[PDB]
Amino acid sequence: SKYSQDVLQLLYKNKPNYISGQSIAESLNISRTAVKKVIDQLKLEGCKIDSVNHKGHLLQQLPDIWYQGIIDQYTKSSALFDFSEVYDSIDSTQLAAKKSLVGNQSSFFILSDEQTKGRGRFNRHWSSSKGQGLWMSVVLRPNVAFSMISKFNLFIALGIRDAIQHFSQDEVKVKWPNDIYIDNGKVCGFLTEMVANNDGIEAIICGIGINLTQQLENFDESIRHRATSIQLHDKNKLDRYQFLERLLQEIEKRYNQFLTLPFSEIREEYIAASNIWNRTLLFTENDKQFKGQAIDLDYDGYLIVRDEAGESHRLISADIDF
Amino acid sequence: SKYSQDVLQLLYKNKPNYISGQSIAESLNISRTAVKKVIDQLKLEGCKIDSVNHKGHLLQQLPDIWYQGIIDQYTKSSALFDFSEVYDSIDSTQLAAKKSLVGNQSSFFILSDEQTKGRGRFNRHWSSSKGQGLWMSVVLRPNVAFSMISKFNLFIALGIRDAIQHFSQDEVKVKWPNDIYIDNGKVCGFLTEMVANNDGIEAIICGIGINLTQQLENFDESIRHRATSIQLHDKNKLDRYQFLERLLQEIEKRYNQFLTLPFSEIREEYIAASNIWNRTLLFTENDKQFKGQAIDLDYDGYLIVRDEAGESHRLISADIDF
Ligand SMILES: Nc1ncnc2c1ncn2[C@@H]1O[C@H](COP(=O)(O)OC(=O)CCCC[C@@H]2SC[C@@H]3NC(=O)N[C@@H]32)[C@@H](O)[C@H]1O
Ligand SMILES: Nc1ncnc2c1ncn2[C@@H]1O[C@H](COP(=O)(O)OC(=O)CCCC[C@@H]2SC[C@@H]3NC(=O)N[C@@H]32)[C@@H](O)[C@H]1O
Repeated sequence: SKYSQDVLQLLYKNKPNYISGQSIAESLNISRTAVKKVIDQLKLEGCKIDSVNHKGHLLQQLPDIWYQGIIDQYTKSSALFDFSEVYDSIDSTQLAAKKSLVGNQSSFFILSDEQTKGRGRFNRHWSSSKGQGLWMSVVLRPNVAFSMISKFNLFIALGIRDAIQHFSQDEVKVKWPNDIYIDNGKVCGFLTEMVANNDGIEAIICGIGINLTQQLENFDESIRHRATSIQLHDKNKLDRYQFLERLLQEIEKRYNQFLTLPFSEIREEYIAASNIWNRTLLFTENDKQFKGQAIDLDYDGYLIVRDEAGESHRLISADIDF
Repeated sequence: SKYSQDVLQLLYKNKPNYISGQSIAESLNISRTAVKKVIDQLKLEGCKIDSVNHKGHLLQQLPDIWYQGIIDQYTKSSALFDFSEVYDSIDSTQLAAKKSLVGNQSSFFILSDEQTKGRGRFNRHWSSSKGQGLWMSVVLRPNVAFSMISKFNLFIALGIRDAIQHFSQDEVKVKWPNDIYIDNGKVCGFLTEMVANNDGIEAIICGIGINLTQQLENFDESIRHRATSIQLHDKNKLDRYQFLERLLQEIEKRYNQFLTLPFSEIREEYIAASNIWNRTLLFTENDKQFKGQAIDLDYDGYLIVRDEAGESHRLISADIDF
């Protein structure tokens, strides 16, 4: 219905209290039976709504679906984001964000339940199943030189890792520059992009894909031995709204640090959060492949690497395989 | 008409020969009187078309209007550009290009007769009068690191300056990093932007605005003492199609050099093409202003400056006033 999101937003706003169907009807200026039909439909999609005679309706639990009405409350109370766009299915939130940022200076995020053309680094396929992960692009407006893109990427990683760690009983680690792991399984990839010129960044677009509720059978093919979801490491049901709220909080925290601190302030905590040390790594550089060991992360965020031939490299980015 | 661009493209294709109305009618599968009406309308907009009984029509001259039908011939025979978009009026070709490049790897350009929201560096107003200049954005796909943006900007300047110089009896000079001058008048501003991440450039967007046919009375306000058009320096009528063709050629030439040569190969020719030397310059850095002298352009394209206090600076970009 036209009014399903409005009814949902009133339910959400009123937690922990019940609201009457009559009160929702007066807010939206619709009949009481139209309100009943909307609530019957929301319950059908998987909202747990407790309805008690003479008292009204309490939203108790939301399904694994993004609702614009609820996300609207997340943005209303945000000091970072002006708005959000929520979709059931789209080609890519990253493409959507790149189009939406043009001609304005808004900060915003895009969420979609599904992507049909999700891409990672190097334009690799990113699997984005309906109702099973968080597929998001975040647009921000830092007043910084374009070379700061690498620094951003280091701060945001810790914010993502912290959010995931809150829901996982297992050790969550960063794999520089762009992956989050739990044990031997990738739970998240994120991709930082920019629109920039010589005078500065016009926008940062951070694409973030986090596996939330896949069982291993849901991972399909042979990323399976290499992939994991938060639910596989959580004894409790993972609630996507609880998670999103925690994630938005850590992103804002880490984004304020990016704006105000040198990377050297964060560098030790980043080292201790990393799973790249004391192991042989496979680097790919265009058509070249070589093995090496990561020996340090310098004060400017460059990986210091000693290859199998004994030669040192100082790398702003790489693609690393375990 | 639906067919005006098609008729125009056939006329253009057939130069220097006349084509009959009957032959245009058979190509487009329309009546002979529909062809006559299209030609009558094109003549009304300012096309000079010579019509002779029994023989047909020759396009002799186009007006100061961009026609998609003609621009289509420029792209068909291009080794650089896959397509173009031509508009009579748009907010900005730069905004249009930023939207159009998303989700593809095409190389292309956008032209508009007018812009209602033309912007330069720092989001300054760029005046874009209907029928008086070339207002263009070019999208290219160099396979390079994001830090190469500054180098691109140095090569393209010489290509623009060369094209303008061909139509001007006066000395055309580059004002680093982003302006082209004839004497004391700015004839052109260009703006290089990119979409990039740590793995490379996804697109370069070069916004190029060249004043073609303004009289001084057309410049309005008090940019007048500081602004000029190519026509004010040309004894001949300036033909925008001739100019565009020359400009596209020099851009491709200079873009191939960017891909294959170090800036040190071009550096002396850039110095000799510049009007910034042996004069006091005003620099603006955020809220700071200072005077200085440009003393050299280094091998990486950095301006070397000695300020009024005697201190040296090495600058990748600046905003300079005379
Ligand atoms: N759902 C998944 N979970 C764990 N691994 C996956 C996966 N789908 C694909 N993979 C594997 O991990 C690699 C991903 O490549 P990279 O390391 O280049 O690239 C990345 O790690 C980052 C992906 C960013 C995805 C988000 S989803 C929201 C936004 N919209 C987009 O379209 N993109 C962003 C693949 O080559 C696969 O082996
Ligand atoms: N038509 C004009 N001719 C000469 N000067 C002008 C002018 N309009 C404005 N100006 C002056 O020059 C300055 C322009 O600022 P900058 O130096 O920051 O910035 C530039 O020099 C570059 C402009 C790029 C314009 C093109 S037109 C096609 C494409 N689409 C766009 O929207 N933009 C690009 C202004 O502050 C004015 O003083």
